[PDB]
Amino acid sequence: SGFRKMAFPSGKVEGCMVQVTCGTTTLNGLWLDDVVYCPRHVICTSEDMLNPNYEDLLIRKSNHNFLVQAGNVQLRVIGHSMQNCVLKLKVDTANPKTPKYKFVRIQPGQTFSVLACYNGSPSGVYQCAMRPNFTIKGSFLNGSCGSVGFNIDYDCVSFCYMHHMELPTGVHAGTDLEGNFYGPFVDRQTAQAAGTDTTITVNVLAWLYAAVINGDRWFLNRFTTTLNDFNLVAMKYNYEPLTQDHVDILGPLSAQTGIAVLDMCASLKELLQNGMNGRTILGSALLEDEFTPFDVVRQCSG
Amino acid sequence: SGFRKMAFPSGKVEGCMVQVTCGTTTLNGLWLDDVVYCPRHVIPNYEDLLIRKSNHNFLVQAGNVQLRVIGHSMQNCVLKLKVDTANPKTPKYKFVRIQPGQTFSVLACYNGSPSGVYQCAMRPNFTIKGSFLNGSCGSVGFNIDYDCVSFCYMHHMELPTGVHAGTDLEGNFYGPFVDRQTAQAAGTDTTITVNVLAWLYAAVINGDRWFLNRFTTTLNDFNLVAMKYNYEPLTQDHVDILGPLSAQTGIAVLDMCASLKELLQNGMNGRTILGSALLEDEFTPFDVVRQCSGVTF
Ligand SMILES: CO[C@@]1(C(=O)Nc2cncc3cc(F)ccc23)CCOc2ccc(Cl)cc21
Ligand SMILES: [Cl-]
Repeated sequence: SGFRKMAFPSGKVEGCMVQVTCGTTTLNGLWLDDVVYCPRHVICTSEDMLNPNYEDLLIRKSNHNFLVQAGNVQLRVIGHSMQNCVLKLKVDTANPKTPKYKFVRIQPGQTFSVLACYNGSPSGVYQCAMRPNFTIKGSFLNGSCGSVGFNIDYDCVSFCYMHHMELPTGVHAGTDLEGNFYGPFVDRQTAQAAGTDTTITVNVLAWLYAAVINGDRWFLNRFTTTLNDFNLVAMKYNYEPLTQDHVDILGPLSAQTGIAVLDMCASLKELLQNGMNGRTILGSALLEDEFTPFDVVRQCSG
Repeated sequence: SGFRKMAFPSGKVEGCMVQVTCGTTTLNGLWLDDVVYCPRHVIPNYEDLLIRKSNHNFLVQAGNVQLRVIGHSMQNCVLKLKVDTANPKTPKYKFVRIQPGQTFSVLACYNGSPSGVYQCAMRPNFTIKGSFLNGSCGSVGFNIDYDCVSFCYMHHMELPTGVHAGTDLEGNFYGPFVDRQTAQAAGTDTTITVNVLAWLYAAVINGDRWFLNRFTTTLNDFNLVAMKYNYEPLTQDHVDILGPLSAQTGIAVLDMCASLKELLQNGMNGRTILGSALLEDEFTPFDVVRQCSGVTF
């Protein structure tokens, strides 16, 4: 029993964190085999950030301009190349602690763990979700750039995020491990704004099924809804549209509890209308949206 | 910016998790040097049950490798299995007993394999509001200080309300619990006041000030109010511990106490603090300073 926001064990990722220094800039790198991946803005100055020409800044650098530190050991850089917004530094030593891994690009609504690091040293781990506006509500201070997001399935680490910037509202923007940003963001100090955020409807529904699995049913009602009527009401509260894919994904949880997706949708419509009336759902007074249907099955069923 | 419930990196603890099997029971063990620590209920009269057992009755698995037991002894509610091999991944460590209100990270394991990590606080009623399923027994709680892992908790049982009970690594229970199937209940819980105040300072540091007011209070008047709302009494020690956060934000501890009194008496009025509609009490003053500054391990 119990329901917590759980992060994946960070050990396999800790053994990959290194410190990358270029001139006066120090940030984090991900050392996998003989390559160190880090944000390409490590080559920029604060002035360069307004309108950086990364190709022109990189052509003026040599291998020995990049200092890479793994623990108390200096790695030797033997090559460098750019792939979108990530810099790939070829090193002379393969990481002996390289886990089984893959680079995956996630969609909004998907969750992942973040290992927050400063000076190549991990300081903490927390669980996140890619918001519908492509930002993450993380906890990052200066020097956390290059910190990574991941999931672990079986013995395989799936890297899905690398931290690059903090937006004016306090939210965070970054790229996949191929250097493609999530969202309409650029690694430029431009007037960039997150976009109006919405609630991940499929995740709130999954969390409502997790409350029913843990023995809480006070929010259920005798009503149903069509998918269209549910979406007309959901949009009025800034909830993401629920698609037929979302209804399909909730099938296993519907079969386990005996509550049809559209009947759980009717309960969500009523919660939006009435509020909780001093009650909580799984220790929360807000409707939780950072647990996917897959996370609920993993934490509850085994 | 940002404020999340952050756990310590679990790597140093992952390299110590093993599976312990005795008869039909399978649970988790902590392998440090040549000893494996696990709940004694893996085997009531535990010295009479233990005296029957031989070393080969305990099956210990570290990954896909079997460790052979060469000795066994009991320390309170913890069984210590002497193994033939010292763990080469043993970190720098110490066993520490924590007080209610203090927080720690939990590496939840099943069959000697870690599945997740989360942060939690020792409640005033000595229970933990964790997330544990069957097979999680022997999972451990810890803090990391520099390069040193301080083990403070080992999971033993779930109570009928869904909360959890366990021991320190010397086998002494936190709370009035016993490792036996009997009618045991979690006592009436209270809110950790010093932690709520620390979380209010973390909100001010992150730019949330709507709850601040021009008023201050006395420690006595605040405690008369706090006792009415099932909040733990705030001591002079608590006020002292909140000194650095008070100096950083410019808000005196009894000034922040007056803001907490208004939130208890009037609610949030449709508003939130750090994305929450409830007053959060599972962040200590030290966690707030560590997260809003940047300490690494
Ligand atoms: C070079 O890093 C920038 C940045 O957003 N850094 C940060 C990243 N994470 C957390 C942060 C927390 C802070 F308190 C301060 C800065 C943070 C600084 C501002 O301009 C830019 C413009 C674009 C890009 Cl892709 C990066 C940056
Ligand atoms: Cl995805």
